[PDB]
Amino acid sequence: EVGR
Amino acid sequence: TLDLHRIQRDYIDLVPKHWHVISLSLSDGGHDLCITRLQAGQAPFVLRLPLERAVFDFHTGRAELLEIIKEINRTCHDSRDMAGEREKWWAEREALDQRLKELLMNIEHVWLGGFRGVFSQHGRRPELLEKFRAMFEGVLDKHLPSRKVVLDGNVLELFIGLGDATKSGADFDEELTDLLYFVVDILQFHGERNAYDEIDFDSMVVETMDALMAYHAEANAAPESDSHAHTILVLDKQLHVFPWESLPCLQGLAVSRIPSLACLRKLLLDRRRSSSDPRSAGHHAPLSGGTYILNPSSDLLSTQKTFESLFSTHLHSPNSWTRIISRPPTEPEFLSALTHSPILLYFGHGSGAQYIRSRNIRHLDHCRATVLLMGCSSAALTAKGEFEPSGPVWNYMLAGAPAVVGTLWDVTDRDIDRFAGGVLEGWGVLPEGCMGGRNGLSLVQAVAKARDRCRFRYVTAAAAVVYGIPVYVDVDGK
Repeated sequence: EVGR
Repeated sequence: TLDLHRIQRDYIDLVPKHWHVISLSLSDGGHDLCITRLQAGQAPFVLRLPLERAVFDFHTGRAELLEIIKEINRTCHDSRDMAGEREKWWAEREALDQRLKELLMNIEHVWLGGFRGVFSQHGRRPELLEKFRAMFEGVLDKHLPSRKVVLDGNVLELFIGLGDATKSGADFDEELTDLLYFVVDILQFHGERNAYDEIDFDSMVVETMDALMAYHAEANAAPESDSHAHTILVLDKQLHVFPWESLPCLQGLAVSRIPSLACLRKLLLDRRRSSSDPRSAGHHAPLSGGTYILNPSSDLLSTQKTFESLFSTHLHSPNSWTRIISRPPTEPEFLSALTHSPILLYFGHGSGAQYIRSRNIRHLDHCRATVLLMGCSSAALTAKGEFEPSGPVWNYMLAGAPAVVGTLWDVTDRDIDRFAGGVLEGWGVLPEGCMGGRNGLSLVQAVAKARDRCRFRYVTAAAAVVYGIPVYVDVDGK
């Protein structure tokens, strides 16, 4: 997952 | 007390009766949570709860919350950094999820305790209440000394609001104790004195619970139709950081926020009626002619993959939506979308403030758009967790946006997309089954249910909040  | 009734007349009596308004604020001391419950055609109810009545005061709760938030934020931004290490990152977030869950449990248990019923959306039933009143006053006569002062119905509604007393395994003993103390204090306050040690509280709990079982048995036999009840919170400046909506007692219920009663009143009077019933109470936004902004900074490839074909198929093609994909919107384009699109979807980093100035959201004649800001900390709370007049959301509210969905802290793309997809299906912007017929929940109801879609209810979903009033999608409207 990637931090938005 | 005089002032409050002016508020009832000029603001609350305009609010749909299936809605109720709860304001939360702190005492000057910080020692008390002040709760006001407001509903059109109802007497105002004012509650003042000392947090320490029973190691966990407000300063302590807020401090723990902010530290958790700090660590959560830290986890989103590491995400990339950790290259094996993947297992440890997940373990850290699940643990924070558990920490926040625990904090909210402790808040509901300690701060609210037996008063949690103030948040109850149950339909008021005068005939059943008069039965409960008679039985409860009987309880008082039987177990007190000074064996005259009569209780307001709103106080009795607190007992009712504890929940369905006939549920198998239901246990209201601490809550009931808590509320009985309250009643003794009110009596005491109004000239009926009673020593705590001379009351058999344990017997009163038993008789009161049986009285509540009698109430709910009758209530269950004859249940009223679905109210489409909504709660709207008015929060003191420092209370926006708390994910109230994710408390056990508000979890899954339709709850939004509003910056002020002035806001609320303006938005109600601006409501668009359906082209065509409790649903007619909400603002109605046509499905046709919306705008979506998807992956504006181009690096959210996973996110674009998730929604691009769906939005093309279901929005741009049949419903005349404006499409902005993997490029920043210019500021005039953003403003134009706000003026003309019934719905604006923002799937990017942060609040979108990198694309549109706050001062320019104020220059807008009217913000027509209902706005979904699917990004990190898009509610734009201060470092200290406060809701300030300069964030994007406050500006949308001043411009007249009917609702704004945003986040209280930072969130990952994958998990917020889960939430977002949930909102869109439930709201009726997308057809049922998309992410795996068209639904029609209010925006507020769709948000509350969509929290279920996240892997983390607290680390992710609890961040999600809505400012504004219930909005329904009007599929054939224009």
